Amino acid sequence: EKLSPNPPKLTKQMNAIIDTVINYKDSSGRQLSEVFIQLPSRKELPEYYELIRKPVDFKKIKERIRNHKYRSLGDLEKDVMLLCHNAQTFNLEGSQIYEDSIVLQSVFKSARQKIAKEEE
Amino acid sequence: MDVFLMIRRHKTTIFTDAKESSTVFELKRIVEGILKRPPDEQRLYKDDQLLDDGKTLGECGFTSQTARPQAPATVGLAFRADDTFEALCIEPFSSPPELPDVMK
Amino acid sequence: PRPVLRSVNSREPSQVIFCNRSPRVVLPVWLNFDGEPQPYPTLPPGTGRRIHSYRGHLWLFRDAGTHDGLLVNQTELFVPSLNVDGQPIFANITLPVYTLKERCLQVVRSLVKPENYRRLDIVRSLYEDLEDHPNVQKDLERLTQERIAHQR
Amino acid sequence: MMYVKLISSDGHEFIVKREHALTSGTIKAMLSGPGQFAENETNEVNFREIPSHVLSKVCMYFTYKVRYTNSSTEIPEFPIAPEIALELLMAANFLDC
Ligand SMILES: Cc1ncsc1-c1ccc(CNC(=O)[C@@H]2C[C@@H](O)CN2C(=O)[C@@H](NC(=O)C2(F)CC2)C(C)(C)C)c(OCCOCCOCCN2CCN(c3cc(-c4ccccc4O)nnc3N)CC2)c1
Repeated sequence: EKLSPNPPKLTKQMNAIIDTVINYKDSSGRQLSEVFIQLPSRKELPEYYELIRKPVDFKKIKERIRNHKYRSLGDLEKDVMLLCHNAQTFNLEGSQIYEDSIVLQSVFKSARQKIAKEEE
Repeated sequence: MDVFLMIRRHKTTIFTDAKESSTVFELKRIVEGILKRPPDEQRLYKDDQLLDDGKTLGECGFTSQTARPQAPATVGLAFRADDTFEALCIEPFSSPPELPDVMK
Repeated sequence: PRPVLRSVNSREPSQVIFCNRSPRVVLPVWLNFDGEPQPYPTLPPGTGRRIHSYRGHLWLFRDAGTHDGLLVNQTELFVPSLNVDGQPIFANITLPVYTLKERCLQVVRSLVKPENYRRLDIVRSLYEDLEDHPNVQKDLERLTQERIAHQR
Repeated sequence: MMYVKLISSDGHEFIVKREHALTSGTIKAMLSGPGQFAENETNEVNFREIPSHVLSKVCMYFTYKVRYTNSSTEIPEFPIAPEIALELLMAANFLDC
């Protein structure tokens, strides 16, 4: 009987955290998540799929919140960190994508911590 | 810095360059080597303003911004032949036709 | 990874400064791993940007509006040199000295719609010249054939 | 320097450095050719189909080309007014410059 949806509170927390990450703008007003919403296709960037074993984007993450694939905030965190580490591994230190994904990890941890400080 | 000029008299145009710091007299020495008239037989002008020998081209108003390779400044030229002083006369160039309809 | 003119998938970061010292809006063009041209964000006249690229990555620069060829460090192609002790590599984009013929064709093309070229009162051979618009593909071919012939 | 004289259809005479005129392939070919008496080069060219407003503009191009070719000084645009564009295009085509 595991068709069971997550409690509305858990879905509300997951979506609040992911919205903060997605809506985040730097001091110059640039939305750091733009490039990370949708992965390049296998035909657009095959080198990405040759290197990255578990590709993920914010579209597949939002999809995984809706279809209750994450059963805890820790499951959500694991995938956001996977997205960011994939971006870092492919693009390497020095690239803007690498730098943007570092900030997004930090924005995720602050949002996750805000939810923690609101329950207890 | 370099200044780019057109020295004009009647239907003759000399294309030359000189430094902004160089004098009107040194420009007359350049015209001398080309047209074989010494500086004392030459009068140089900026529009209708006679140019003084001791002045630099920059002091006359010829700068890198107003006297460019692609858009040189005009220096008017009149010759003095002993007691004779010709009037400054520069013949205008021809005119392009009216701009075609397909270019408006 | 097939043509002579292409980027190498080096995976070696290289910081570059793109500086537009031309009166044109500049289109930076990256040649991918298959030698296919990729448009990058444009640079307004007088603007510079510190960008991230990689060793062995090939660039060319064009007028964004007309695709007229531009120079980078006095040449047609840019591949960053060795990034020594963190120092960025400078890419100075400027106008070439176009021939008077090419410059005239540029001005006429900017004033006349292509459907009106043949209404102009000029020698017939000049209609094909106006129609032979600048294109990065023909330039890649010329630059490829230059390198291939040079390999003797 | 050595100078040459270029004469427009309407009789205007343009005196330019020989090196600057050599920018034109057509002029280069005309000057290289034998001259009068014992001279092996030419120093005067007559253009029966190029008027003075166009020829003056061509000479400005020669100055621009020699000044900016292989330079590290930032290169400005060579400006061409819409009204002279077609005649200038025809002159550049004929002159091979
Ligand atoms: C501001 C400005 N003004 C004037 S020019 C200019 C400017 C200049 C540079 C950049 C960014 N830099 C680059 O794209 C450099 C240049 C060249 O060397 C190639 N390259 C690369 O990174 C390549 N990388 C590699 O070779 C490696 F990474 C393997 C080593 C690719 C193969 C193209 C990715 C810029 O960037 C802003 C504009 O974007 C340019 C257009 O690119 C669009 C296509 N691209 C976007 C990024 N994308 C990626 C998505 C994800 C991703 C997406 C979703 C989820 C997780 C993710 O990891 N991860 N990595 C990507 N590279 C792939 C498709 C703007």
